[PDB]
Parts: sequence; structure tokens; C-alpha cells
Amino acid sequence: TFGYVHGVSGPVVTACDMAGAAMYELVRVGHSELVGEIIRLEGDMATIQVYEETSGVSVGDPVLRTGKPLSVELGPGIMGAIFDGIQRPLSDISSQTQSIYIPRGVNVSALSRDIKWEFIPSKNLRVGSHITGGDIYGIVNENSLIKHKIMLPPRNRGSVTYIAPPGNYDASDVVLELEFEGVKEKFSMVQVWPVRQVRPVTEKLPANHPLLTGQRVLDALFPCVQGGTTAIPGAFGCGKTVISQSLSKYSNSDVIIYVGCGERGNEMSEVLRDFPELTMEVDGKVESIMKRTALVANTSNMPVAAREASIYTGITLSEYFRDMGYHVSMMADSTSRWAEALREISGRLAEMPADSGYPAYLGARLASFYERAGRVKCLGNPEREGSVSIVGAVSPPGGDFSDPVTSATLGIVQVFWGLDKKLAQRKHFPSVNWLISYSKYMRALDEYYDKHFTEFVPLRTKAKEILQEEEDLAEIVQLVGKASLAETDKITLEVAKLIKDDFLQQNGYTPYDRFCPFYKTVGMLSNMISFYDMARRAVETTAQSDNKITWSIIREHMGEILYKLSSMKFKDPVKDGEAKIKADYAQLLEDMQNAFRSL
Amino acid sequence: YLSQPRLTYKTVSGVNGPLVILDHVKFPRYAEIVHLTLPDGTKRSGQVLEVSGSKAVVQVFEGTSGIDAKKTSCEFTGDILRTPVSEDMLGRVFNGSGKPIDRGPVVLAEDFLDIMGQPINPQCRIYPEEMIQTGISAIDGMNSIARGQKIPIFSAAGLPHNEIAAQICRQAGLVKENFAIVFAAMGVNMETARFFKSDFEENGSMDNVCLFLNLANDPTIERIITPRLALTTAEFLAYQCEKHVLVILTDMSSYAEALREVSAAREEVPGRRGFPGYMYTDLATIYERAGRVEGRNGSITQIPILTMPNDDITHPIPDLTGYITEGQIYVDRQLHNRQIYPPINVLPSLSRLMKSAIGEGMTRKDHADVSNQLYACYAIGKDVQAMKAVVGEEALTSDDLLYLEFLQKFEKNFITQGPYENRTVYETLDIGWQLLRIFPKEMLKRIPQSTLSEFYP
Amino acid sequence: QAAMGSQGNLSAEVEQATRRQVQGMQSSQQRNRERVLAQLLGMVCEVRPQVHPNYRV
Repeated sequence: TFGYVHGVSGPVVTACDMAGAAMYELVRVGHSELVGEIIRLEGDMATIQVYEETSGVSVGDPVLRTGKPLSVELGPGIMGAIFDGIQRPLSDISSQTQSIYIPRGVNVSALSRDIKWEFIPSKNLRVGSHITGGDIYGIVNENSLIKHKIMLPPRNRGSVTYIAPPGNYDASDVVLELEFEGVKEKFSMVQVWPVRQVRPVTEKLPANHPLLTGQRVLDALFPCVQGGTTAIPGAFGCGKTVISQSLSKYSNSDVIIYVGCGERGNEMSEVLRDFPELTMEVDGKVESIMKRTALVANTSNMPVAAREASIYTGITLSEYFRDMGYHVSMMADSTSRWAEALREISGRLAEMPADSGYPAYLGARLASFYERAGRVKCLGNPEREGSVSIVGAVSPPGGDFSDPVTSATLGIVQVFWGLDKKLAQRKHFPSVNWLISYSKYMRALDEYYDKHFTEFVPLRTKAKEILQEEEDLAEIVQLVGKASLAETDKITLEVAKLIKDDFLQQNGYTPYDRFCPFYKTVGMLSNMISFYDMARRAVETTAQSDNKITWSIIREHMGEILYKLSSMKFKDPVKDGEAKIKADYAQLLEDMQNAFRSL
Repeated sequence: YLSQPRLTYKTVSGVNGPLVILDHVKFPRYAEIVHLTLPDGTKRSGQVLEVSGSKAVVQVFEGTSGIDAKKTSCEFTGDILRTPVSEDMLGRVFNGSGKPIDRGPVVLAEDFLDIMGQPINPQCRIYPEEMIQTGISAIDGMNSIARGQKIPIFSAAGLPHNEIAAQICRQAGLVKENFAIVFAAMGVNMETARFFKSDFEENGSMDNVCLFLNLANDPTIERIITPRLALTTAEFLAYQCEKHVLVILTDMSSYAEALREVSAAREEVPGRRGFPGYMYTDLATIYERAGRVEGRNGSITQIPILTMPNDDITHPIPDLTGYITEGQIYVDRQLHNRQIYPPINVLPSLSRLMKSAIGEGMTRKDHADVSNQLYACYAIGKDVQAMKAVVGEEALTSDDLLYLEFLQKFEKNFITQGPYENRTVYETLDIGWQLLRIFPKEMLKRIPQSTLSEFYP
Repeated sequence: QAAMGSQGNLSAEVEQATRRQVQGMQSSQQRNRERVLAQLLGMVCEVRPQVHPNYRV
């Protein structure tokens, strides 16, 4: 049957004559085919949110119904392209229309129906065997960097009847036919999945491997774990987008899905421009990093309703690739934008408001979304171990942490990277407020450091204590000037200041600091702490002597050595061997030892 | 192509505030534009906000007054708001709704364009990379204007921002054109309007300026449509004609006031400080018309001007303006009290596009490093001044004296500037190096060794 | 006096230019008047009766 457009108001549309409808069913409204979802029923009337700008819609316009809920088409061809809030390849659309603007009711296939794909069936696939879901039954070298696997969709089982031979195949060509109870059914290399349904798993597993970030600050002090979760609040201009870009460029993961919702499209242009040039080395081959990334975008000026759809689509794709046997991370940008969209839709429904005008179920939705993370043993007889990590970014209005959005997110994630506006004002570009930041993955990670970098463990603790002690003095320094403190205090203050100016600071846009390997950070911290304790012990041992070593004497003795220690950060990961920089650090340490003993 | 007669109504079923509810409309259209006739001889216009059943709701762009539920009539054109536009609008001055006030004829249109525009597909937009010289050292030296960006101008009441706009639009150029100006004024004093007009007439480029005006006496609701129209004209000239158009808006805060008033009339969800909950989306819609496009050589740059109610920054208007735009140029009353003709507090004035328009090929390799170093040194100058304020002169050290000296000389030379001068970029860099030379070689920790080994002496 | 001479001259040439422009304008107008009128009259005569696509029975 077909409904009719009883009334319109903003992005919401009431439709009569919809007796057979149900919640969360896709619908089409207008003479143009505007996609939407149902959100409220009342007798024969219904309510529809629409993902297109609403204008030029009459009453009584026909409305079509379909029993399919919102879904995404999953398969090859995804990477290297870009999609809208709903699954719609922008590049294909732009080639189709030959214009600048997106048509109001453009409708094109999610994936190409003409590209050909090589195929290799499994070496254990015999006629009459059973796989009962989750088993890979073929391989496709979609791109040189990453090879797409195809597995039986879940909730499927039955004996093998037909197997496609090795070779080339286009979409919708019969790959595998399966017979269970006298019913025959065919599958291709593309399938469908509802967006809001959680993909089943065999079991969730604990985190056991660190996920590096390429920043001296984050890896050293507030590390994140593979398969974990986190959030990054902070006012505008604190460089959240920069951190997201750096993580996407230099992670340890295989595949990265960047979901930008409600931002400038110039960021999308930056991603489109920079990533193709940059290359990364695995398997003895150098490949443009676009092959290992997929991009979902929703510019700010687009209609409000699509934004939730974008956030859901992104995690659905991440899920599909976690099932594939890879570690993947996500860059969820500005989930507060999603909150804003919820606020608007609830506003047009005359629903009772909650704190700060947001709907009541904001917390529930955020918890449900962030729960999907975690390491996973997957379904299937050939066991694989995958994982999903979500690195969310929050944008609290006013720059404080009182809005319900941020407080809600704090109660779910395990790692928290606060940013402070004054620090970014300082041009301390990676503005991380170590004081407020914290991480709850300190445990279940000490084994990794004990197995590789055992010395790092005391070192970081010492640095943290030094930072805290600096803070604990700074207020009394500010209230009352100097010349009222012991030598140890001023020494600790000054070394903490140099830590601040050098170690914490990191300019990722110079060619030589775009990325910092972990061992460089370890060596830097080792040199710093060695110098600190050596100086402190030296001055302490002369406390009761006839010649008390003061800080001015230390400066006169070691100004040039301090200068070299400051310039220590000028070590390019390329064009300079690991061995030579390590030897340079060792030689500097020996110099520090000699200068101390000479005194 | 429409060929049917219009429909005419007298069924005015109600009125409430700036809204009018009609009844028994036959297939009403969302966002339809409607004319109407007051009982006297005047005529008004409006737009449909929502529809339900046979009922309809409209909003009068120029305030409701004296409308009679029995006598007035209405006229349903059946189309969304669409404007005339032609290349010849250049040289002409309009009020709100585009009506001529320069005593010329009606607008003879080449084309009719939808006001609301369309989003630009991110796939087919080119990232800006070109550097627009500006002649003010506080902007070029330590920030960057690029062809295509949309940086706003934070300002406060009474502070001298209008001549900053005049100066930036007077001597715009490219480091080594036309710059058709479109200048929309939303609820501003007559004095500033005449000031801008006189300045453009003095500049002698009156052949390249299309104006839109709205004094504070004009109807309140008109302001919501005032800027979109000018932006549509600019877009026409930018994309269908591949011209380089610069755009300037006077007061976004007035537009925000009009919007809060409209939303409050309808009793919609409030957020921070009595604003509409969705003001973010509309600000995005207005601000996002910018950046060049694949295959065409035109360009759209925006320098909107908005006024914080007071020195507070967390007020929602400037906050969301910061969220959308990729930076901002701050103006501080403190410098104005000290009579520095550009009162630009360089510190809070971050711009985001200094990446791709600076370095070898464009200006020099050392530009970014000197700007960063100057940031650090100026900041330490502020901090030591704060320390001075509490401890006293005699408790300081030599380093403090050096930093205070740097602060004084920097504000004396780099920022302080003539109203009509025109500084080249290289002169600004030379000034920066002169300032840097005050510090010893060793204190410059934001510069690589390779650069100071060549440029420090 | 130099400025007055320059301005009087400039007023003369610009007036000349405008008169030339409007003369050429009329010259372009006079040759293409009937075709447009035929088109408008033909559109006027056209009816194409129809009812709203949304009408129901």
C-alpha cells in the first residue's frame, strides 16, 4: 500500500494511511525518492525523519513503504572511496551527474556493478561439507595492500552444492550455492546487514597489546590499548582534528575508518589531498595509504537527520572488518554533533526535554554505541583475532566540562585526554593537560614493557612525580617570589620546565617530528631522568660541605650541555639511522657523566 | 515552467505574533512564498514555515500590523523563494529584498536562482593554497589570509573595526586582479554605511562593488533573508563567471538576534543563553559557502564581522563562530586604550591555514619558524609582565629585562602601523629578524639550528 | 583650471560613449522585435489543460 503526506515541518513529516508500517522501516517520500526512517506511530498516522533537505513537498504526496530496515551493503570496492551519511559513493555520483551539486534525490548503487574481481576459493571447500556461518570460502585481492576476504553471513548454515571455480567474477554472479533442507539459495560477494543490530561474536577477550600513537606525550604518559576506547574533549582550536589526522596516518592498525560528522569540508579536502601522496612500507612494498583507509563524510551544511545514520554506518563497517581478522581503529569526530541532531529531532516531536534540552536517552545511545568496542575472537572454524578501537572527540560548548554530553561520555570510556585552551594558546601545540588526564589501562600492560622496555617502567613514574611536584610548588612560587626555597626545589622546578618545553612539546608539521618512534621517546626520558638524579644526588652530597653547589654554579658548569640536551629532539626517524641516534644519546650520557665527575 | 493561474485566499483563520494561520489551502507547498494585501493600499510578503492538513502557517518578513482577518487577501505563487540575478547588479545599491535605492530600474535578470543554494560535494572542491597579501603585519607576518578561507573578525562595541575592514578591502593583492566586493549590511548605524560608501568611492573601484543595505530602522525579520541574497549574488559571480569575489558582512550578531526572536515567537527548544537549539546548523549554512571548486578559476572569500556583547568569549555566538570557521582575528580594547591603530591582540588570533600557503616557493622557508618563535617570546613577555606586576622591579633577572625589552619593541614596531601604509611580506620578515636579534642566539629554542646558522647574523 | 578642463573633456567623452551605446542598443533592438512577440503570443494562446497531480477520486 501507499501513504500520503499529511503534514510537513522541518525535517519531520507525518504520513497518514500507513496502517501496515512498523518502527525503523525505510520509506520514500516525495515525488523524488527521499529516504527516511519511522520514529513514531499513532493509529493510522506515522512520523518520518528524512535525510534530505525538505523543501517543495506538497501534502498528499505519495509515500512508499518497504519492509527492509536501514542497512548497508558490504563487500569489496569500499576502500579508497568516500560515502555520505547513508551509504552513497560521492565519487560515483559526481561522475554520474557531471556537476558540482549533489542532486536532491540522487539514487545510485552503493558499490559498482561493473568492476571485475579476481577470486580464489578455499582449499578445503568440498561438496557436501558444512561451514555453518563465519567461515571464509574465498579470497579476493581487492588491492595490493589489503586482501578482501569473503565469509558466509551469520545466521546461515547448510551443505555445499555448487562452488565457483577460480577466476574473475562480477557482482551478483553466483559464487556459492547452499542446500540445507531441500531449499536452495545463492550468495554473491555482496550482502546486507541492518545497521542497529549487533554482529554476534564467539567471545570478548582482554586487551594485551598497546596501541601506539606516534606522540611522545600520549604514548609515554597516557597510553591507549588496542581494542579499547577513549575520548578527547576540548574547546575549539585545541587541535583535536590534528590528533585525529596523526593517529590515522601513523597507527599500528591495518584499517582505519574516519567518520567526520558535522565539520568543515576543508578537512575532507585535506584528507583527500594528503593521504594519496604519503606511502607506508609493509611486506617489502611501498603503497599509498589510501588503500588501507575508508572515509565516511557528512559536511555540516548537510541535512541534520543524516548524521546519526553516518555514525551508525561507520561502526557497522568497522564491525564488518573486525570479523575479517584485522585490528582496526576509528576516528569518531565530534559526537556532540550527533547529540545536537538528537536534540533537534526531539524538539520537532514535542517530546519532554531533559537536562540541557537533550533527550533523556542520550546516555543510553552513547553507552550502546561505545559498548561495541573490544577485542574479539570471531565466528568460524579458522580462528582469527580481531579488534575495534574507537577514539571519540567531544566538543563541549563553552569549553568547560559541565554539559551532559561530556559527563555522559566520561562514564563509559576508559581513557581520557583532556585539552586545555591556554596550552594551545601558548603554541604548545599538542595541548594535553596531563594534570586532569588519566588512563585505566595501566594494568594488563606491564608485561609488554617488562618483555621489551623494562627500564621504562620506573622512568615514567619518576617523571609523573616530578610533574606533580612542580605543580605542587608552582602556586607558592606564584604567590611569593623566589629566594625563599632550597636548592633541590629550584632544581626540580627548572628541570620540570625543560621537560615541559622539550619533551611535552612536539611539532608534528616539521618534516623531522611528524612521527616519533617509541624507542626515541624511551631514550629521551632515560637521558632526562639520568641527568636529573645525577644533579640532585651531586647537590645533595655537598649539602653540609664548605662549598654548597647551587643552581647558578650548575648553569655555569653545564649551560652548553643543557643546550645539547634541549636540541636532543632533532633526530629524524629517516635519513638518520637508529644506531647512530642511539649512539649519540649514549655519547651525550657519557659527556654528562664526565662533566659531573669533573665537578 | 509554470502556466497556471495563482490561487487567492481570504481565509485568515488566526494571527499570533509575527505569524498568520490560514485555512482551506489546496495542496500547499512547504517553503512557499506568498504575497498579501493589507486593508489599505500597501502590500507585504512572507514564507511558509510548516503545513498540516488544510491549515498553513506563514511568517511576514516585515512584521505584522493591522492585518484584518476579513479584508486582506493572499496570493500563492506556488514556488520556493527565488531571486533575480544578473551580472549588471555590479555598481548598484539595494536595500533589503534587493529593491533598488540608487534610483535605477528594476533588476533585469539573466537567471533566476534558488536562495537556499545547495551543499557542495566535498569530492569536487579544491583545497585553497594561494596567499593573499594584505599589507598589515599583524595579519600576514603572524597569520595568513588565503584565497578561499572564511576567517571572521571578532570585535567589541565602540572598537575601531570598520576601518580595519576598509583597509583590508582597500589594498588586497597577491604576493609576487579585480576583487569584486559584495558588502551586505545587517542592522547597522547609518554612519558606518556612509563611511563604507565614502571609502569605496575614494578607492575608485565603484565599478566592482554590489551593495546590500539594511539600517536598524528596517523591519526586524528582513535580516534573516538579507545575507543569503548577497551570498547568492556572490556565488553567481564566482562560479558562473569565474571572478574572484571578496565578501564582507557587517554584523552577524544582529542576524543572531533576528533568529532568536523568530525562534522564541514559535516556542522552540532553547539551549545556551536563550538561543535556538539549531542555530549551529544555520550558521553552518551561511558560513559554508566558500572555497574554490574543481575546474573553475573563481573564488569566494568571507570576512564576516561579528560583535561579542562584551569581552566574554564563551558567549555562544563567538564560540560557534569559532567552531565553524578555521580561525579568527581578535581585536582587544586594551590596545585601543593605548592608541595603537591596529588593536590586534596577536595572541588569541590563531588562523589554521598557515600550513599550505607558507614556506619555500611562496614566501621563504623561515617564515613559519620566526612566527612560532615570536609567539613564544611574546607569551613569555606577557608572563614576565605579570610577574613584575606582583613582585616588583628589583626582584627580576636579566632574562626578564630581555623579555620586557622584546615586548616593548615588538608592540612598538611590528604591530603599530600606519593607516595608509603598505608593508610587503619581506619587510615584515626583516622586522621579525630585527626583533629576534635582541635575544641571544642560545635562547631561540623554537628555531632549528640549520636556520639560525644562516639567518641569525 | 587643469582639473576643470580635464573634467569637462571627460564628461564630453562619457556622454558620447553613452549615446553611442544606447544608439547601438536601439539598433540591436529593432531587428529582433517580431520573433519574440510571436513567441509570447504563441505561449499566450497555449492552454494545456490539466489538473493537480495530487487530485484524488
